[PDB]
Amino acid sequence: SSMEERHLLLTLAGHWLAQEDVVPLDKLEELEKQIWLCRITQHTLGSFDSLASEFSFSKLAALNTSKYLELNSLPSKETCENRLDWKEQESLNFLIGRLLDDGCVHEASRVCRYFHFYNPDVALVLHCRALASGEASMEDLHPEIHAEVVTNLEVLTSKCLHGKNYCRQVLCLYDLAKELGCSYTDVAAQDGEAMLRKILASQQPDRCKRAQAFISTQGLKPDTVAELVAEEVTRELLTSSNPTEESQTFLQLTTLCQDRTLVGMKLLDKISSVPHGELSCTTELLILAHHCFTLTCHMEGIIRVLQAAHMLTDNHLAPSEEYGLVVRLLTGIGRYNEMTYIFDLLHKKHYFEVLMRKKLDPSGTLKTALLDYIKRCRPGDSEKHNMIMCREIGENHEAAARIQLKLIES
Amino acid sequence: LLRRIPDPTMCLEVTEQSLDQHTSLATSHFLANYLTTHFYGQLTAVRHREIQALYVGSKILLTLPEQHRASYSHLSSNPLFMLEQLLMNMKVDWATVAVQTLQQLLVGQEIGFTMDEVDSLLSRYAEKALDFPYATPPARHQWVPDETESICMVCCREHFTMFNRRHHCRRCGRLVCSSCSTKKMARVCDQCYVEWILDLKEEENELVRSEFYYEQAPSASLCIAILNLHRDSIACGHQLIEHCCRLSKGLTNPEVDAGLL
Repeated sequence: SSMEERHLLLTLAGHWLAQEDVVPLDKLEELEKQIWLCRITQHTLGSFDSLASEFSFSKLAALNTSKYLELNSLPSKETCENRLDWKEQESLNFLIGRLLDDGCVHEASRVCRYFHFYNPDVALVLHCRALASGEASMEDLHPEIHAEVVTNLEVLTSKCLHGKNYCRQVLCLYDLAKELGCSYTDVAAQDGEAMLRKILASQQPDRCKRAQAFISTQGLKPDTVAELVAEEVTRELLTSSNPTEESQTFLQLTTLCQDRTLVGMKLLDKISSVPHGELSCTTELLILAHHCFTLTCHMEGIIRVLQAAHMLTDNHLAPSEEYGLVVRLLTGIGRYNEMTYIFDLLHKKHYFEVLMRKKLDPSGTLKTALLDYIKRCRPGDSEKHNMIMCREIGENHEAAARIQLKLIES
Repeated sequence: LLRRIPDPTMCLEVTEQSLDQHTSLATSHFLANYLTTHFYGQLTAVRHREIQALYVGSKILLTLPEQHRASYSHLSSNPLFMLEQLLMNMKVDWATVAVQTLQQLLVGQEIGFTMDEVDSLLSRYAEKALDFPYATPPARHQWVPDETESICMVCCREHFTMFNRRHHCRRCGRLVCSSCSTKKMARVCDQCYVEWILDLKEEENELVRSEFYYEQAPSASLCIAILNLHRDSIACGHQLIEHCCRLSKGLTNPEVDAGLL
């Protein structure tokens, strides 16, 4: 714990030191160097750290200066000073792996300037951090770094054995800049959620795959993604404010999600955002709820969905009298096995013979359900039966004939 | 105050009598090592085991999210009950860390909570988990039978089905539709008329273990997640097949959605 206690006190020092008005940044530079060295020594020899972070200034603001990412911010490859030990630099690269996973661009460069370690991984890292703006000529880069926006995003993109997420975000920014048409600085200032939402409104033909790729690239948070998706769906529906053709336009949006259940939750929540008189778009909106919840089968979710469907039928559709929209919804019931709320209504709504509409059974299930309804819901009117089991009719006629035959024999 | 003990017996007696009096988080976290300081073997009893019972239970409760830490002190010193409670809130993902911690921390931890007890816990959990429904508040017998009212006892519109399910009301005991009885407090509606909260005591513990019906109907996902935790893999698969066979016969019944079934 001597190394651990040393780290604790070392981190404690900056906690007060920051409170000072004029921070002797250079004086604490040795402190940060010592803190990192203590971390490395602990690794080599390999709540406390909780409180340490609780007062840690590893992310000290002015410590993360932009000039820490200057043109030669790292020592060159030939500037690989032989001050390291056998496994010290190895554990240093080990932690630096989490660092590149951590992604603190300024902090890593500050450590390197302090530690004077020539990880060529960091060399390409410093190459790319400013190559995001392409601020230096390609020939002007280092002898190992001197050797078409994506030319930089893929010249040695895979060469990053670790920290590939850096090049991933690099290409993400490259594509974003090429698309929107703004400089590196203007793009880099917009919020991640805002930029994603801006992508959401995009209706370019092939921008869907690139945008989804960039959404993977940002890697911010799933729930925000789901919120953005629900907002985009609502916006597209409001704009829209064949029937089998737009199903793909609908679904491919939900495809952007990671696991569809959270998207279903978000869509169900956004369904309450229906506008005043929003009926036609909201019909498809409600329709999407089943197409989402069914493929994963969250029974309670589907239960609330069925409640929502009955509510749409009664609160709105019953006053709306939209016969065609209701018919399409009933077709899209999915659990049309459980459509008792309008089952007798269709017959009462003069749909009984209208149930014989052609081209409405692409899979043939509508006519089968019509036969089921003729068997159960409305038995007796064989005319609608012919319009829509002939074995059931044969059995009934045979029973009537047998009854007539037995009446005489009685 | 500790050093000012009157007699040597008094120091040990106070140290022992203290812990059991509804301790506090830091209170335990200190008094434990405090009794450790100079007692060693002075009263082994079940005392050493009890000390261990938090000696790792702290680390157990010490793997969750910051906001999640708050309710973790509700039972942070009954580790056996703690794992089950962790299972209770449907909070699967949090379990995996606890399982790894227990396995890495079993290291001779003579605390009774041997991993076999853990396997029993998990098995019982899963059995409950994939389990498929297949003037005064009324009593259990006074609850209306599920097959008594084909339509809802209140809504009277949706028939009893796997998807079209219902619940038992808390006011008159009728089979009132949750849609018709969406409130929580003759046959009157709930409006007309929830994770585990564990404790040190076993009475309400039994009440909840007999009550905490995971309202989410039987969605294999939860079952697979829960099962993937214990170690009896072949036995796990046998349990899976057995539960499958248990499910099988229900199909011919007419109150289920056969397709999704």
